[PDB]
Amino acid sequence: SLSDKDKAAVRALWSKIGKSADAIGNDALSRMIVVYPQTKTYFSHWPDVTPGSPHIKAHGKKVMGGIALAVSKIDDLKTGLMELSEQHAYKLRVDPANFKILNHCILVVISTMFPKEFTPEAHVSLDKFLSGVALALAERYR
Amino acid sequence: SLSDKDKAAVRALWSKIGKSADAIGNDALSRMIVVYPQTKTYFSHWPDVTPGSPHIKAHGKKVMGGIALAVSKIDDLKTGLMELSEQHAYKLRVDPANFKILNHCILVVISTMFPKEFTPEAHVSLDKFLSGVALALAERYR
Amino acid sequence: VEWTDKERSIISDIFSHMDYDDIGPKALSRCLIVYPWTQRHFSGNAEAIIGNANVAAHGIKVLHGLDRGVKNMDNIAATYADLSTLHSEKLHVDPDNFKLLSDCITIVLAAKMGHAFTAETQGAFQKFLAVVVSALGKQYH
Amino acid sequence: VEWTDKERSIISDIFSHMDYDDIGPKALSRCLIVYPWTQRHFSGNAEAIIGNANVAAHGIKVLHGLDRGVKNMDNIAATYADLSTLHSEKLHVDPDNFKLLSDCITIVLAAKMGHAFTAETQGAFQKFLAVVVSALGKQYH
Ligand code: HEM
Ligand code: HEM
Ligand code: HEM
Ligand code: HEM
Repeated sequence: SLSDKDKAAVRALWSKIGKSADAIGNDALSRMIVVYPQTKTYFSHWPDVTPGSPHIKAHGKKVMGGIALAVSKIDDLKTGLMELSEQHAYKLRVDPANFKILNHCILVVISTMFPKEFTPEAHVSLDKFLSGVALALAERYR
Repeated sequence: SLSDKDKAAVRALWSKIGKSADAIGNDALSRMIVVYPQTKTYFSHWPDVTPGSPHIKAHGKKVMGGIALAVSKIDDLKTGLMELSEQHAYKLRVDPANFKILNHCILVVISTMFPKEFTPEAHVSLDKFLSGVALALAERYR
Repeated sequence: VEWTDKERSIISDIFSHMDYDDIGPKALSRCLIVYPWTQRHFSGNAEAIIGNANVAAHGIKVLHGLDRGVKNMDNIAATYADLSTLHSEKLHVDPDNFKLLSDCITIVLAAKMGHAFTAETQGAFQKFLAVVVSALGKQYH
Repeated sequence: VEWTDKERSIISDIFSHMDYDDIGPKALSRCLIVYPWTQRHFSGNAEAIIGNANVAAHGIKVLHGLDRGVKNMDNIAATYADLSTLHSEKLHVDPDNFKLLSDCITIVLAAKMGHAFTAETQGAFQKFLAVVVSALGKQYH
């Protein structure tokens, strides 16, 4: 569970990197598809699914907007992300094993973009937060 | 998260198998040590750590008593298992990766002992419950 | 893995006494109820799943599929190369699903074998499934 | 794994430009703060961990340890057999810890390389660490 210390660290980090949310998502989504090929299938309806793709870019904004929502709903991830959980479980049928994969790609991207801000202490709290986000997205699965 | 449906299923199953808690723990602990040898080290202070061992038997009662506690605290696993979390994290320094291993061994043992009661529907709710128990035991780790 | 003679004997014994027609459907329906996101593959309730002939057919195929692994325990990764490609390339089965299934196979076997499913038995059986799961999911090693 | 020439070149390039003395200690101290249960091994706060010479020494050893894998990419499991035994038998390191560490190595490298740590780069690097992690943790395959 997220402590007040964890919540404060995540809000402080997001305050610092939030401005680059769109770029973080485009990059995280690009990596996921390339490094974990089992994920490409969920985006095959897009004309182009490569790192350069305009579809990847547009959706990357939506993924980090969901992370921004998670930061605002940090006190109750289950309730805050319930609608996104329903969507991934029922409508998109995204296998839940992939949430932790995208989370790892987001950590990698934040590290490439904000080496100074992404200290080990920022990393531990953000990782506990992303685990909570994955568990919340998994809410409607079973 | 555990739904009212999940809570009711876990209480109904425990009502049925609880009488054999001691035997379930002795058996689950025995299997863990044998099938996942990295776990044996935590019990090396015991004179005998084999399936037949009297130490294994005594501790198996304590492990399933912790599971019985978890069933009584099902509405708030974090608060209910906080002291056991502290103990495993700080005093015993049990690597948290092992909680899911013992959980799997408990499912295996319940299946060998109560094939009739341990239906797929009892299994899904008990598995969500054991995942919650593992997450609660992990509370004090980081 | 370097199999011990005892492991080969255990695995051989388990498979020779298993009723595939019973165990197969049970393991797969159990998998579909415990990790319901796997249901997507067989839609092309619990009661419905358990009696679904399509689910049963593939559950039985899974067990016969494990048998070729049992036949050549030292050539498992090679043996499943094609089936691996089929499930990823053509079926889009998530590689995490093989481990979920498996645990369900082990649990259903444990229920059938009861106390005969000793720790040593569980260890040999799970080790064989692990090797198959690695080949199907195509793990890096 | 069957390495492509491009993968060999990527891994060779990364390792030739990495400063082990800087990356090693960072990766291990990061691992000790993010998964603090790993700290038990180096006690025989965050600020303290980051400057701890014992932590630094082993972090540097880890990177030199990866180098022998880089030297023979087709004999990795054999190469790490002994180190595997040491860490389990003598050090009681939980096998899950190798994967946690790693992710920390990858994250620290990503921070050093910045945008040069492209997706293709991350894929080759993570694939090489996965193979090493399997050999150290002694995974069934
Ligand atoms: C950090 C975890 C994730 C977050 C916060 C997230 C967030 C989002 C958001 C905000 C949307 C738009 C929802 C709407 O239309 O209202 C969405 C759609 C979608 N997500 Fe996720 N998602 C996550 C993980 C995943 C993963 C792991 C995959 C697949 C491997 C995935 C696949 C999809 C797909 C395919 C769509 C629909 C894309 C389209 O048709 O345009 N999501 N997600
Ligand atoms: C289902 C999860 C588990 C439960 C509910 C559980 C429960 C317990 C309980 C009730 C105790 C006695 C605590 C006390 O003295 O107040 C304890 C002690 C201990 N547990 Fe666990 N535990 C779990 C998992 C683990 C795992 C996974 C390991 C190691 C691989 C472990 C290792 C130990 C050891 C070594 C002791 C002390 C034994 C002794 O010195 O007698 N526990 N546990
Ligand atoms: C030990 C694991 C498995 C084995 C040995 C196995 C084996 C097989 C076999 C023998 C076939 C027929 C293949 C062919 O026509 O050439 C098949 C088909 C298929 N498999 Fe699996 N399978 C396994 C796991 C899974 C998992 C976990 C899923 C999905 C959750 C799955 C979904 C499918 C589907 C959709 C088909 C096509 C339908 C059918 O033939 O019944 N399989 N599998
Ligand atoms: C890629 C993974 C790793 C590699 C390549 C690696 C490499 C090494 C090497 C080269 C040594 C000296 C071995 C010898 O004296 O023969 C060593 C020692 C040791 N390792 Fe690791 N290691 C790794 C992961 C870990 C992990 C994750 C832990 C614990 C969390 C750990 C704990 C230890 C300890 C306690 C020592 C003895 C102290 C020391 O020599 O610094 N290692 N390791």
